[PDB]
This record gives sequence, structure tokens and C-alpha cells, in this order.
Amino acid sequence: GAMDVLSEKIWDYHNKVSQTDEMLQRKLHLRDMLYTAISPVFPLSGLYVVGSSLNGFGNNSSDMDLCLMITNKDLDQKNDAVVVLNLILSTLQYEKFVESQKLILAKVPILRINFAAPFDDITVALNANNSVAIRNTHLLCYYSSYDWRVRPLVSVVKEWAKRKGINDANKSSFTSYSLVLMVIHFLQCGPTKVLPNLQQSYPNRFSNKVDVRTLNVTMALEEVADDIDQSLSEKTTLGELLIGFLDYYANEFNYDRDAISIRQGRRVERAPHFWRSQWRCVCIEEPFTAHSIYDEMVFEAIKKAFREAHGELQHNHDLDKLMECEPIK
Amino acid sequence: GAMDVLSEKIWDYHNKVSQTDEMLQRKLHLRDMLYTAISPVFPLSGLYVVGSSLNGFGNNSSDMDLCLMITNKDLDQKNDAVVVLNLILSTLQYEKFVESQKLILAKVPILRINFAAPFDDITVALNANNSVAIRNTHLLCYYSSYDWRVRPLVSVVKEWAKRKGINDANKSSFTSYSLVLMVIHFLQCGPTKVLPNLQQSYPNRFSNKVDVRTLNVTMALEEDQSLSEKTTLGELLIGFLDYYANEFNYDRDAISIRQGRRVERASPHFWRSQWRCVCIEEPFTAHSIYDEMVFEAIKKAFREAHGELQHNHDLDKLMECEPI
Amino acid sequence: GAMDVLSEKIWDYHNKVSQTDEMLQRKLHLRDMLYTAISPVFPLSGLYVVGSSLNGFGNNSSDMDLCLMITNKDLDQKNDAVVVLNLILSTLQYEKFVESQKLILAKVPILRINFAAPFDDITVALNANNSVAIRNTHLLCYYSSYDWRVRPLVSVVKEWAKRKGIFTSYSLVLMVIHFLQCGPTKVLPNLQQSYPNRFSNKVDVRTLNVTMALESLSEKTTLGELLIGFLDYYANEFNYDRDAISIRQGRRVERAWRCVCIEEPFKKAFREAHGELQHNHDLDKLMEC
Amino acid sequence: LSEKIWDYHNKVSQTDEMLQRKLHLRDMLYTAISPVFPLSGLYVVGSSLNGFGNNSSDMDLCLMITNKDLDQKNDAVVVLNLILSTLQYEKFVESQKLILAKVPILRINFAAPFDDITVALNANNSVAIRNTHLLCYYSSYDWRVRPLVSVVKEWAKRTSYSLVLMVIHFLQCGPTKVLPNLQQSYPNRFSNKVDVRTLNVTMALEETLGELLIGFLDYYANEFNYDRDAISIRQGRRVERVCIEEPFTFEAIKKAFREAHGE
Amino acid sequence: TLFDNHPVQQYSGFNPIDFRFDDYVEGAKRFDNLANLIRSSTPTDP
Amino acid sequence: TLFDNHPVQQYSGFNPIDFRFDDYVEGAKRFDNLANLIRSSTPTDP
Amino acid sequence: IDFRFDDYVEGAKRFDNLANLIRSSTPT
Amino acid sequence: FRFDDYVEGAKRFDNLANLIRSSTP
Ligand SMILES: [Mg+2]
Ligand SMILES: [Mg+2]
Repeated sequence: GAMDVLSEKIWDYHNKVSQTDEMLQRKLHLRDMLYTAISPVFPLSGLYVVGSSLNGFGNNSSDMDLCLMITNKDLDQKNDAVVVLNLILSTLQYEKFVESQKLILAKVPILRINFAAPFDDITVALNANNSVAIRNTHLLCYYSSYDWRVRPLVSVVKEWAKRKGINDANKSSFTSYSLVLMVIHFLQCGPTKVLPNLQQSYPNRFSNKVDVRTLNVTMALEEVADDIDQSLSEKTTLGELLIGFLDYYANEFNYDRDAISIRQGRRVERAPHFWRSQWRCVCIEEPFTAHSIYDEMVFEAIKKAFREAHGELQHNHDLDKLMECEPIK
Repeated sequence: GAMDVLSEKIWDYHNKVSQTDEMLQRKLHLRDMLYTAISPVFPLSGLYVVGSSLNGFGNNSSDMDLCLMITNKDLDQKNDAVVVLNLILSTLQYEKFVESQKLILAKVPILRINFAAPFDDITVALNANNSVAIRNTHLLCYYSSYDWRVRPLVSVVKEWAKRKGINDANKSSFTSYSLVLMVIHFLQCGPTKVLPNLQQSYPNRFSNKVDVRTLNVTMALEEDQSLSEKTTLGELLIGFLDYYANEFNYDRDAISIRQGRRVERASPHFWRSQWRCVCIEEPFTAHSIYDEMVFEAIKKAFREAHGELQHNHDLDKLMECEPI
Repeated sequence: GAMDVLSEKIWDYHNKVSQTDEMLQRKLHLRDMLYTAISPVFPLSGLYVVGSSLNGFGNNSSDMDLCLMITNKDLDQKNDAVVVLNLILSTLQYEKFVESQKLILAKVPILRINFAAPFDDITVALNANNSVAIRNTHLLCYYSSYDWRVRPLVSVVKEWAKRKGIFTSYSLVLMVIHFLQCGPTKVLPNLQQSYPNRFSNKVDVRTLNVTMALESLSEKTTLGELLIGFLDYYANEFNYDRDAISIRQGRRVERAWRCVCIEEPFKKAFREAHGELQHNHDLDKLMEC
Repeated sequence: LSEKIWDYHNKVSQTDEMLQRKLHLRDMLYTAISPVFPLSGLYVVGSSLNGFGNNSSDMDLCLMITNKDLDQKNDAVVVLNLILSTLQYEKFVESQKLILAKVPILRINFAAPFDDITVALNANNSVAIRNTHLLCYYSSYDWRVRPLVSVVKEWAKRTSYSLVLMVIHFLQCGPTKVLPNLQQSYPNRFSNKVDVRTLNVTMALEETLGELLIGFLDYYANEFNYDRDAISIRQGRRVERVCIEEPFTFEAIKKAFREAHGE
Repeated sequence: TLFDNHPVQQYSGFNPIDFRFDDYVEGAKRFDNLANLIRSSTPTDP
Repeated sequence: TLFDNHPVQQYSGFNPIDFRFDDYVEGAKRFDNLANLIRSSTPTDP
Repeated sequence: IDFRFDDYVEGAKRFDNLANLIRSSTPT
Repeated sequence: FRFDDYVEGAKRFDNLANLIRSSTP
């Protein structure tokens, strides 16, 4: 119940749940096993790890999302990607270490894979040739790395929201990925400037134009003249960033008028890039290329949940009380 | 022990796992709830129960497979049906009894649904406008009803196969539906003549040209089968195993329930391939070198089971087997 | 062969295909019949006639697009519009004068209705609260009335594209308006830019002025030069990659899906059509392709 | 009027120069494939050897690897990927494309002096052998078949393998009977049961043009039906299940045949 | 990942789908009687 | 049901698919180093 | 009651008079 | 995996090319 112990217990919780190095190593070994199974069918292909497992924002129970790159040409996802995933399904079924498979229709078709022990705690989501996920993973991984407070803030926002039933992978539009963009937006456009607009500051590193086989994954970021005054930023504690996050979305953000763009570094007036709608109300632009009357009920529950979380945490500074909330009716 | 003791152990096991009336009523009420949710979007549609829940061969953990009928026209399954299922997904998300949904790709697009208490033990599988499953379900129901031995047999064949891992819903081509066809084929073409060919004997009831809104669902079948079966339940399970262990030739033979016979595999209907070797014709409208290992294991599991049941006549020994 | 002949020929073709006022009266009667049946379900609703049948650009076999307005808020077209249209379909299935109905899942869901009795030559396409159809129809109707040459021009351009396999009617109309804005002869102004608060997006559509009459080198040019010019413009001048049509700004714009990118108010064929018409001035030879 | 047809035919048909080049190229392919499949045989199939090809014709090849039947779903793709894995490093090969289809294909384009020849390679799909074996005897039964085929094909331009079967059918079934049912007449020679390595490619077989073309355009404009009639080559007749059963295993296209007849 | 677990809920570009509704409401209810057919073929104690 | 839980394994009538293979093998392996980027920007005890 | 309808009855009948607006700019 | 010998087979197949030249004209 004091701003220093709020900060540290945010940090502590993050450390309890964040993806361990052992877990990442087991995932990369598993990926190697899958690639040797797939390579007789696609000999020049590459199997990329994308999303949570590599973007810095994943926990010790995240899927291994994989992106099989085969061609620099576009591959149609409605029809052709289904043939490729089904062909790969056929090939993986003869493998002893593969236990079950299933073709899911997400935003793109997705081959979902589970495994025999000792890998039976890792699920794999494999997509065919969608290089946009590689660019995306790459960009978030530098947002994740830019400032030490970013990842533990995201860990706790994610878990709070899970417990309030606001982040739920079984329900459409109830995404964890969006929450990440919402945090990155806040850290760019809230009271404390913790993050720059990396797409504007380093359009060379993150260009939509660059072949993903030349993406820079080994060099730190050079500094930029006056895009983040990083010691004014450091006056703000972790604890207060969480409170500020709950405050901004509960009491400042106007979901009817405003939208979120990470690529532009600002909120925009709802007026080539796809826009997501988290819970069908929070319109959010992907960095890379009117409402149902029944949505309104759910909207009001979302906003309420935020108002309550901000009230609670601002008052008692108590992370375990915040996290001891219960879901949404 | 005895063939009468083994016959009763088979029967017992059936009654233990067979879909109860209480479960059937609960599924039917859940179907009704889903229909009222779907109705504002599709006001003249009807939500049919298809497969395990209604075809006689279900057990108490069977999915409730549903078929939403909307139009007598063909609905394209590659794209149009995904749009329909996605629309229904959006509608059902607002419902408090719906907890979780997912779009998977089976032989056709399929909406999977899970539910809040008190229906959380029921999973639903919904397809869009595929009336072939309604006909299928209608036909298998008369097969399941023709002789009291059909369903307990299928009950026990199903579980043995599950416990040996050759029946597994998470692995492709290892389906339980095909096992049913395999049993039906045996009772038609094996030593004991137990099932007729319903599609040939009753063209008028099982015709693929009948509108599914007029399928006969009330009348038992009028009189062939001499009812000359003093063959016990236990003999029929042993014979089933024997027929598939030692008489069926997987590289020469194929199965056709609709033709009521074995056909030379070198020959409008879709042929399934159970485990990628056993070719089976659907009643209604060259192997991979890596398939040999699995074929050999299937063939072996049948030889073992038949050897064991032929000897001990002991059902509980048979079901204590290990997977593959 | 001569271009006063071409001008009168274009005009004559226009008057053969144009929507007669008798056809318009029949369409309004049928609309009233639809309203009588729909009114018990939505007693405060409004059934607007939208599209070709009212905006001056329709022929006699043209569909009747209708817009049912029930709310001033914006009706979601994924779920709410399908429900509203099914609520109308549920009533119309008991009306004698209505014959068959199709629901059409599209970006904007449509209720497509066919009639009996003396109206089986008229098809209706009804949407639920898509007021942008109303704004569009209002604007186009002022373009349609601004200069007596717009409609006959549009009539033959629509028929040429039909007989040459070539693009919806609405796209073509916008191609014609754009050309008459930005071509050699400035025939039409940018109405959204000249009368900004009279065609503003932000106005309640019940406010729309429906009787305002709007307040030299152009009168020179003939129907014939207009049509030759139109075909010239899209054959040799408009870049179907570099450029797009914007009506709101009477100007072509950088394209930064479809062949001619058109922003709504709210190619060897063109080459050989221009070749033919420019050389012979023979409208019969143009539309016998 | 027959004469000009033979002119177009002799003008566009495959030269013996081109065919030597194709056989040379195929030998170059085989030199590179041999370390991978030492016992394999690389057959020429399709237009390039059955006697119905242009000079622009793809060379279709068939790599035979086993006596058994090769699964075209998984094994064929793995086999073809083993060839592409090698041809990757051969200078005379310019580019490759893997074509996922019911019969997977390795499509290959070549460098330097072989830029005009494209190869389409299937894995162990031996019915392609048989079909070209038979059709090479159909093209040599009467002198009129190959020239007729030539004009029929470029008329379609201004599928080829089906145009041919339609042509062969009309010469089996229409007004004048030019060609027999070869599969019925010499059942020993063209049996499905003969190993493809001992097919008779040596011994001959034991026992006009102007009006055949306009009769063809008559047979298919107003004389042939499409859902009561189909084409069978294995049995000479017109049978019912443009439907065509191969020797071994839509009103706009009637109005098209109709007006082309008014000539 | 950004592909999530469900299809796009916005428009997403699909072609128009013409539905002529046919009545199936009562057909679906009658089909339930199959269940009685199963009950009736079941013996109590065989 | 008839439809099982997986797409048809035999040839369903998919249209042919031209693959021009591009080399991504070493690229997919170099992408793992983002792991170092993460670890090298994590303070050991703030 | 729970959803917000608005009055368009007069609005929709008034919109018709665009017909006259076109007619009164067609030469005879 | 049983590979079989089609080397001589494939080469002898070439001489169908003679069969047609011996027919035309
Ligand atoms: Mg993930
Ligand atoms: Mg089932």
C-alpha cells in the first residue's frame, strides 16, 4: 500500500510469470524438430518464431506461434494456405512426437499442434507465409526492449485483464495482443513519455519495404536528438505507470471519437492499414499492412472494469487486491 | 468364461456408456436455446440434430452435432458457409450461456461451441446447410434399430478401438464414424446375415431425392432377414475381429454400405479412407510409403484382439489392452 | 457521320431508354404499398426512394433501391441490419402483392423483393438505415439537374459499357461527373465544395434541401464532343494506377481492389471506342461492338 | 480446299531439329538426376513425342522410379523436391517451380542455348507413358490425323490434349470412319497389364482432309450432346457417365462451334 | 500473435450471398422423433 | 458425424499452386537472436 | 422502448420531390 | 524402398519418334 512496494510487486509478479530461458530453449528445440519434419516437403523454407515467444511480451505458458516462410510472392490465405497447412498436417501425422493437429480459422488459417511428452505443455500455432507477423514481432521486440518498465507493465495489465475476463482467447475480440498495443500507446501518448514512435524515428530499421531476411536483429538503437527526454521519463515509477494506464483508459480516452495508431504516434479521430476493434469499441491500427446495439452492454462493462481498477489501485496501491478481482457478468 | 457370459458383459458395457435419456433431453433443450439465439438472423431455418446424438450409436460424452438448414439451394462450403458460421458466431457471443467458440476446418467448416454451467459437459459442432448429414443420420438410425445387437456391438467396438488408439478424434483419418460403417458392413456381408441393405430394400424411404423435410421418422420398417440368428452377441464381436483380422483384404477390397457389399478397390460418391488404407463408400453423396508402418499396426491390433477374444472369451481382458 | 447528327442521336437514344414519369409514378405507388405493410413494424420509420429511380440517371427496367430509415444513430450493418431486414421479411411473406424475397448478405445487407399482379416488372432492393445512400442520391440529383447534357451523356455511356462487356452503373455515372468536372470543357462544378453546408455530411438527412434551385465556354461544346471527349479522357489521359477519382474534391487524386479507384461523394476498349467514335461520329457503329 | 490445311500443319508442326534438341536436353537432365535416382528412367511424354506437337510445345517428362504405384499426395512431392534440391546447383537450369496439383509437377526453364524449351516433370505417373504410346499410333494410322489436329488447336487459340481426343473421337464415330478403336483392335499391344518397359515401340500394326475439318465443326456444333453424351476412347462409342474418359487412367462453346461452321 | 483465434469480425471482404429462405422450422422439430424410434427398438432385459 | 475433425486427406479438387521457392532457411535461424536483445535489455536487479 | 427510433415519416415523403427538380430542368 | 530399373526402358521409348516420320506424309 505504498508506491515503492507497488512498483516492486509489479516487478515481482512479472518475474514469476515471464517466459524463462529454459522454456524458450525447449521451444526453439521443438521448432527445429518441426522444421526437419517439414523440409522434405518445403526444402528452401524457413520456420520463424513469431509473437509472444519472441516479441518480449510473453509469459511462461504462451503458445509457440510459428511462421513458415516459403515464397516472397503473396500466398492467398482463403484457399491456397489451406492446401499448404493440410499438406503439412499430412506430413506431421507420421511423427512420433506429434500428438494431435487441427486447422483453425483465425484472421488467417492456423495449424494448431500438440505434442507427446516431454513437449506436451507447448502448443504450436503455425501460419503459412504471413511475413507481416515477422515485421510485427520485430517491431514489438524493440518496444519491449526500449525501457525496462515496458515488459513488467504489460505482464500485469495482461493478467489483471485475464482475471476480469477482459482478456480471453476463447472469445472473439477479447485479445491480449490489443492490450499490448494499448499499453504502448499509453507510454507514447500519456502523461509520461516513456516510448517514442519507433516507426518514425527509425524508419530504416522497421520499414514496411525491407525484405524480412535483412531485418536487423543484433544492433541496439542509436539515440535520436529529442524524441524521448529519458530522465524526465524516469521520474515516473512503475507503480504510477500502471495507475496512469488504468486512469487514461477509464477517464481520458473517448472511445466514440478517438482511435489508436502506434505507427503514427497518436490518437486519431475515427474518420492500407487494417483497424482492429478490441471488444468492438476500441479501434486500434495495426503497425503493418458504428456499433451493434448489443455491443453497448459489453462496452459499459469494459469501461466499468477500468474505472473500478483505477479507483481501487489509486486508493490502496495494493497489487494483490487489484489482482483479486472477479470476472465480468 | 462362456459365450453367454461374454454376451452379457458386452451388453452391460453398452448400457453403462450409452447415451441416456436425461442427456438427450438436456441436449435437445440446449439446441432449443441456440435456435432462439439464431432465429432473428435466420427466421425460417431449422436446427437439426445429426450424428451421434440421434443416430443410435452415441455415448454419453458424444458431441451434439447440429446442422442449420437454411435453403434448399446448395451452400458453397469453401467460402459462403464460413461467412454464415462467422455471422452465427457473432450472434452467439452475446449469449450468457455461450462461453467459448471456434471455427475449425473439418471435411466442411464447423463451429465449435462450449457452454456455461449447467451445460459445460456438452460441446456443440455446428455445420451450415449440409443436408447430407441429416440423411446419413436418418439411415444409421434405422440400422441401429433393426436388431438389438447392432448398438451394443458398436458400443464395444468403439471403446476397444479408443483404448488401442486406432479410434481418436484428435488425429486425422482415425474416426469413430468409420468404425460404425465397418460394423454395419460386417453384419451385412459376414457369415451371419443380420442387417439388410436398407437403401436397396427401401429405396422409397432412403432415397437421396426425398426432401429432408419429409423423411419418415415415425414408422417402423415393414417386411429379407430370416431372423435365423441364434448367433450370440459374443460370437458377433469375435467374428467382427476375425473378419477384419483375417478375411478382409485392404489392398483388394473396398466397403459399400449403399451397395451392401465388398467392391474391388480398383473402381459421384465419396470414398473415405480409414487409417488411409480402409476404403469406405459414403451412403449419400497408391499409399504413402510411411503408411505401411501404421497399416501394419492396425492389422496387428486386429489380429491380437481376435486371438485374445477367441481364446479367453473375456471382454475385460480385451479392454485392458495398450495403445500403439 | 457529322457531329450535329451525333448530338441529336445521343439525345434520341437517351429519350428511348430514360425512365418515363409513368414508370416513376408506378414505382412510388409500389413504395406506398410496401410502406403500408412495413409501417406496423416500424411506425415512425421512413421509406426513402434512393438510386437510379430518383437521381435522374435511371432507365425503365431499373431496380428500385429503397432505404428504410428508423434511427438517426448509425445502424451497424453486420448484425443489426440483418435483423431489421428479417423482421420485414417476416411480415412481407404474408402479403399477397409480394411474390418472392431474397436476403443478401453483403457489406450492406439487402432485402431483394419481387412482386406480383401488375408489378412483376419492378424489382426492389431495400436496405436498412444506410443513410449514405440518401446523401448520395440527393447530391447526384443536383448534378443530374445542373446541365441538360449530363443525363443523355450518362445514358449512352451506360449502354455502351453494357454492349461492350464493361463497372457498375453508379461507377460510370461518377466517371461521367468527374470528366465533366476536370476535362477540357468545365461543365459541372464541385457541388460539395461550392455549396458546402447544403451537401454537408454532418447535416441530419431530414434537413436536406429538396427544392432549392442551385444559385459560357460550356454552352459551346456539344453532346458529341462531350462523348468523344469522355472516351478520350479514359483512353489516353487517366492513369488507372497513378490516379483515383475523388468527387468531393472535383479533382483526380493519387491512388494513395478495383480498376478505376473511385472515392464516393459520401482500357483498350476505351482506346478503340475513342478510335471509332472520334473518326466516324457514328453512334450506331459505337454501340454495335 | 484440303491443300492449305496441310500447309498450316507442315508449317507449325514439330521439326526433327527441335525434337533432337529436346532429347539432348532430357539427356542433360538425366545426367544430373542420376546420382539421386541411379536406376530411374526419364521418359518423354505428351506432344513432344506422340506426334501432335508444335515447336513451342513444352517437353513433358516422366521420371520412373518404381514398379509399384507412387502416391501423388506426399511421396511425389518429396521425390520432386529431391530433384529440385539438385537442379538448384546446375548451371544449365535457369529456374524451377513446384506445382502442387493432383499430379505434382516440377516445371523447369533453362539457360543459354535452351531458353525456348520448358520442361514439365511428373514423378512416376506412368499412365502418361501409356497415353502417349497409344496416341502415337493414332497419329500414325492415317496421314490426315496430325494435320487436322494442327488446325483444330490453333483455331481454339485464335486444352490441347482434349482437343486431340475430340479429334480422334470424331474420326472414330462421325460420318466417315478414318480411325478404329485401337485398344479394342489390338488388345495385346495396348493392354493396361504390359510393363511400360516392354511396350512395343518398334513393330508396325497389322490390318478427305478438306471435308473432315468442316465435318468436325459440324459434329460438335449441332450434333453432340454434353449431359447425355460423353467421349470414350477406350471403347469407341459415344457413352454417358465436355466429358472425356482417357484411354488410360457452356452454351458459348456451342455457339462458337456453330458460326465457325459457316465457312 | 496478431492473427488471434477468430476470423475478422468486421466486413472482411466476402462476396454477396443470395439467400432464398426455405422453411425448415418444423422439419427440424419432427426429426427429434428418431429418438423414440431408438427407445422402441431397445429391449428391457434380453 | 460424417464430417470428422479434419479436412479431406485424399485429393479434394484444389486448383494448382505455383511455388517459386525462395531461400528463408538461414533467415528463420537468425531471427532467434531477438532473444538476446530481450535478455541484454533486462536489468538484473533494479 | 429500449431502442431509439426517430421520426422519418414526413422526411421520406418530402424526398420524392427531387423528381420534379429533374423534370423542371429537362428541355422540351 | 524398392527402386526398379527403367534406364533401358526410358531410352528405347524415344524411337516412337521414328514411327510418325515413317507415316508422314
Ligand atoms: Mg500468441
Ligand atoms: Mg458425430
